Amino acid sequence: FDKGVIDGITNGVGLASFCIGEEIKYVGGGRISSYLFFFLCYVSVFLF
Amino acid sequence: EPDLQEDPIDKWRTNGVSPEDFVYGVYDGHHTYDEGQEKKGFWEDVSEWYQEAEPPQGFQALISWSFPPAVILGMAFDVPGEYLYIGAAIFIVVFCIIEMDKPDKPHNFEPEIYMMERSKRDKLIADYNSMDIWDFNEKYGELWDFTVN
Amino acid sequence: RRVCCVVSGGVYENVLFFPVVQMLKDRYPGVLVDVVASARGKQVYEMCKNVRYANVYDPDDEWPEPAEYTHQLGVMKNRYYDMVLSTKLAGTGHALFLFMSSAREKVGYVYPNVNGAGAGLFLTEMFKPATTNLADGGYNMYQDMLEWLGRPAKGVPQQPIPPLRVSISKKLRAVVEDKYNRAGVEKGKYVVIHGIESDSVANMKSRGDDDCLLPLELWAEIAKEISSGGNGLRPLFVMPHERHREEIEEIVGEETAYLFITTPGQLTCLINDSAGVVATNTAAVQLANARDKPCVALFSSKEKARLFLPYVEERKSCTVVASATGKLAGIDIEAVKKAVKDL
Amino acid sequence: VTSKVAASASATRILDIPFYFSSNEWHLLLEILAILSMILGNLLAITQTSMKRMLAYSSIGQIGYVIIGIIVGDSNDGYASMITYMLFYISMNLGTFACIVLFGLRTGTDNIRDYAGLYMKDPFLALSLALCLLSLGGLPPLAGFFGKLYLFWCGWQAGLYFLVSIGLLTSVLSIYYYLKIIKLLMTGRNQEITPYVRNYRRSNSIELSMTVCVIASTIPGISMNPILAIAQDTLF
Amino acid sequence: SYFPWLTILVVLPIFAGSLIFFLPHKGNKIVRWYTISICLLEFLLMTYAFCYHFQLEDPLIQLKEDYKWIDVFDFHWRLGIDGLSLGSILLTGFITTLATLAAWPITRNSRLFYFLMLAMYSGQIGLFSSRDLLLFFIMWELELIPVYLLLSMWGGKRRLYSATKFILYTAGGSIFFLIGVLGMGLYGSNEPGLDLERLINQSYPATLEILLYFGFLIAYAVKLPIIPLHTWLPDTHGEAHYSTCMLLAGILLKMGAYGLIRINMELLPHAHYLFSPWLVIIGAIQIIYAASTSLGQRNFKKRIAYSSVSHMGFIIIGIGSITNIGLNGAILQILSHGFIGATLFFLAGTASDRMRLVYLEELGGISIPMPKIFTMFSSFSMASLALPGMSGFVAELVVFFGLITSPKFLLMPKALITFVMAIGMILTPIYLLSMLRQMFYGYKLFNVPNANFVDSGPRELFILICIFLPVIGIGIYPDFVLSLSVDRVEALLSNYYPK
Amino acid sequence: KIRNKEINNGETGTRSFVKNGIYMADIGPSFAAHAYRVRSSAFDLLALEDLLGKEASNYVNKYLRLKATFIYYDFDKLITAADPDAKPPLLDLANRLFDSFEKLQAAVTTKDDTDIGSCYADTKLILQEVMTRM
Repeated sequence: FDKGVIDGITNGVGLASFCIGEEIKYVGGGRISSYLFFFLCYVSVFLF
Repeated sequence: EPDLQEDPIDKWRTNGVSPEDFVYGVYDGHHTYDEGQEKKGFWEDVSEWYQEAEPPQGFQALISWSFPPAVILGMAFDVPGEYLYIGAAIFIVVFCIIEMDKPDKPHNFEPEIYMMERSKRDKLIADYNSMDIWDFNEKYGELWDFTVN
Repeated sequence: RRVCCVVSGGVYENVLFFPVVQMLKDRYPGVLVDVVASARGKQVYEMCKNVRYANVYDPDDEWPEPAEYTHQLGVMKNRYYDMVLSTKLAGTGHALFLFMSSAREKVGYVYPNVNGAGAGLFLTEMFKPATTNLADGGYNMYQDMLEWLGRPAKGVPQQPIPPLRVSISKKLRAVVEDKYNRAGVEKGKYVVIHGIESDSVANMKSRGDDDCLLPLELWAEIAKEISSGGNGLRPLFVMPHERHREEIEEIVGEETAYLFITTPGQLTCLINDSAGVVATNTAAVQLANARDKPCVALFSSKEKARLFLPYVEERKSCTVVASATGKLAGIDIEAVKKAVKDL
Repeated sequence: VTSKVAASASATRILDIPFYFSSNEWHLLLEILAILSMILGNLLAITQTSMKRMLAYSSIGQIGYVIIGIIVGDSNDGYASMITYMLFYISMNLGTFACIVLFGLRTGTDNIRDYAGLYMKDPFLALSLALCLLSLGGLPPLAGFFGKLYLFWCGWQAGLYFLVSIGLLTSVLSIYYYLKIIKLLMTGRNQEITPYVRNYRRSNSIELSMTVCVIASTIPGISMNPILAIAQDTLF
Repeated sequence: SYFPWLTILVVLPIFAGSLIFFLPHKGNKIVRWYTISICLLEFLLMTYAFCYHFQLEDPLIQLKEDYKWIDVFDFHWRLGIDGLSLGSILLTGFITTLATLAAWPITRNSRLFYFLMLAMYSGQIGLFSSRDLLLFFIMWELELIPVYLLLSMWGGKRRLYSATKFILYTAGGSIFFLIGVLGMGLYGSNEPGLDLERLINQSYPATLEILLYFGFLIAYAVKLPIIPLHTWLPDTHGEAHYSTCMLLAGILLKMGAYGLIRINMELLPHAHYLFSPWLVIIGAIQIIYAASTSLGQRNFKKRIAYSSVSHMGFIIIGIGSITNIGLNGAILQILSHGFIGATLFFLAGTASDRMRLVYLEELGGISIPMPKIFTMFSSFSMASLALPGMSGFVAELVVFFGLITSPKFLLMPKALITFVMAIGMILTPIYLLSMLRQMFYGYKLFNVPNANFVDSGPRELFILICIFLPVIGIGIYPDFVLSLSVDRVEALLSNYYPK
Repeated sequence: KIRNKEINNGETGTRSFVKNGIYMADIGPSFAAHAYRVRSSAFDLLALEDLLGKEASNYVNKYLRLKATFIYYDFDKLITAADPDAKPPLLDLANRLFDSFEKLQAAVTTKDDTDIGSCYADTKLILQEVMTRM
């Protein structure tokens, strides 16, 4: 309950970033049509 | 590099890393029922043990031995503190400029330069200790240039 | 370009990984290829000419504490590999461990249906079933995905690189081999026997039931006519890869002159200094068949097509005897000794 | 450098002069950008292996955050802080770009894994790159620290709280890759350094630019008194 | 007097170490002497400033001075020594000089290394002598890079993970500190605000006292290990070179206590008086938790790290339980631990590097080849056992006396907490002697070959003796470190309002 | 954070040398457990000017305060628990003592040599009499 709990937490706070970065880094990825699509979605939703 | 492997895991709290006290291959033969009487006196033993450092050699000894009997007497026939803290001040400087002006030895330098082909001698002794700023032998760029004869 | 292999398992399922490493160093020339394996497996990489330096992280436990986890990732990532090709049949949890290593091309094996079939989206070239039975077929997917897949590189670049071609450093070849040999009888004219008992000899990770050991009575019956005749006249090397100081006192292959040694997976040199070898399906088979080293393999039956593909190694030198009953501990030991007496 | 400078010069004027009334409806809007700009521009920056792309993420994807971090919180008591931070950022960015151009030309690679051992071959360039990188990190004695500081101290002094905390947190986060490349500089494991820094004939213009741009990344952070006294006279 | 001492005492090390750079002379030799001479000069100037330019009889600030630095957010060179600071300043000078000496046979770089040592020296003294809150923060974070470099260049097998965890963790912890800075800096900045002396009269409103208190307490619990915030210590201690670790676990930890004493108990009383009992409870449970997890470790470096963790509960319990002696016994405790922990890490790092075995199970009988290490190790183990005579006893005793005679308690927890605290004396030897017995006692193989096995030479032995003698000198007559008359004004504010 | 229940020792501007924040254990209301601690505390301030009478009397004003606060509080707790008759003269005694203490503290705060002893003579003469009227 020291290595398995609080060490687990103090690593998962620095480990979840290592996963989230590469996870959100592998959406889109080129294909300029996708760039423009994701650029239009935000413009459209921001109109609210 | 072979590094043979390991074996039937030992007690986590192995009482004392030792041979278990069955084959303790002598009781009282390892620590007590052992001594005789040989030699060597006292004083020729002391003044043969303070010299396995060559701790100072010359003047660097006089300023190091006559200092404590001048900074223990100082706390008597009292003299102002300013005098006492420039005395110790000028010591730490004089003793330093004599140390750093002593010759150099092979163990002083880098590891990658410690292990030469025993040409380290004429690369360091009488080669380093005979110049001031020459850097003709500036081989601290390690890729094994070795730039010497 | 840098490459990292994450091969899993012990020795017998790791010694067969040399073809993949050679195919890597052949397809992409001048590539630094490192490897991470288990403690018992890393011992094999002390005889090779391709890998830069090995490591040890994964016996692939369940818990392993989340500081030895990060630091492992913290040493894979901070050297910037390019294609971290893997084994150990990643599902959906072990795939993340490859994925967080920010390389370019993640290729590995996956579970067909069991253990959360999964295989994830964040991978590339996931393939065939898990338990990895056959030998020298082995990673059979890998010796096809790394073959001419891309470009004007010639037609499939030397399909399955020559079989195991392990090398021996002359330092280890001389000093330790000599010291252990001459501890007891030694002429470089003896015969190695490997399968004895069961602690961690090679265990092959795949044979399952047979080849783990023989009852040491068949070994005595074989050995009594091995040195019989001026053929070797040296060989009594029961070669126990065990705690055999727990076994040497019971060598009913009478302890008169039956020698014995303790070894890590370094015994390749000891094979190379023998005059042959006779063993069951184990690392000794592949090691002896790698060099010329005329071997005699005795496993259960018909598993040859799984564990021994090069039936003719050099001159059909390495010969195999099966067991009609199927269980290894029953064989025409008479015909076995007949075959052995020639070498 | 100049695209960001010109865009941030046009934005404040195009949003403050003709948009008196809509403050409460764009002050929020820009905030939604900033809170994202200093997050998505950092996470990815961790996973990078190329130098130019990592610089794109960190020095632009993020650092275009705390500049804005006062445009929302501005009663004309903050614009001085934007001017000062821009003056710091120009130098602390051109230094590292000069170092990168020089090393890339001298070797022929961009990926991070080739900067190993560069401290031993040529220590001056490694030092003048580490200085600018640490400054970008925002460490006390350097300039980026005082930049971010005076950007927060005027911006916490304007009420809004859930933007300064995120800024400090993402700065702490940004420390990571800076220290990563720094660690990759200082090393001596001869059998690790690739045969790129190994053949580096070490050695005008680029040297001059790099050396006069890097000391401006250490001195003004401590000499910001006249810069501050100058930047307060802005009414636009 | 107006001849500035503290300014010199802060700008001497880093300046006179900046000359190591741009000095092509040798590989390793001359730099060692050029650094030890500067260290000795600095220590002598420190003791000269303390002896004939200090009073011990007035609770104001001494040797103060200030200037104008940035002037926009009022932040000056304000600098001044006081009662609480003096002990830690002297201890820092002493132990850092001796650490720089212990770092003698380093030839890997030996030019960046000694310069970084001097930088850490100057930063520690700058913090311990600060008088302006923002300048206190600057000195706090100035050392963060040198320590990271010392970790990542020299020390341990897995240096990298430890170093990066340490730097990220400390930098993150300092965020709440900067939050508190921004909080109480803008609170009426026309009234000086950023002059740590003129903040004694600040009357903040409710629900803001608590936020600033917590913003400082989180950063302190980060620096000074408190139970839920201690996970970083074993990695950044079990992987650091003993030269670094001496000053690291002997000074850098105590900054988290000095700051908590100086800016929390002196500035935010009604934010600290309504939060003392939970501090006491946390320290009481820490004293036993750290030891109960120390006994479990298996490499003696981490065991020593946890033993250092444990003694940081006495400091906590002394900060709470608001008395003169409870606060005062804490200072004696930080001194008597900056001695013992530093020396124990030096001994651990010196025994190792001779045996190259880290796991406490394979350590044979090292008493046969090297006696003197065994002696000086058992002695300091006894010291860490709170054994009487040595200075590890009187500190804990005064801590007990401060808790017992506390006014903010009525006999219900004043006894149960004392009980749970005294369990530490039953618990600590169980894990100290368990190491002393596995690693030293017993007869290993016939380790007769006098190679890779040599008793401590003159330098290490003198270091051990010169750190040991103060322990005895303080534990026999502990009024060399009770030269504190600020507590008679430090605990003057709190002592009557409600509750 | 502690009050007095017989306000006659407080002279004009009711205060004294006292240093609040000193823990005095409960002894019970009785004219036997206060006339005893008052004695065994007033015994110390006799032994005060034995060694620390001269030789840098900068701790004397750090111990007189302490071992006189005990007297100041216990003497009130005592003078409460007494019959009406013995209260006037005991109070008169109290007045002369707790004024000589203020005088001694104010004189020693000046770091003198002979004034300290000359003043201590009077508090000794009176304080040797306190150990008898009990």
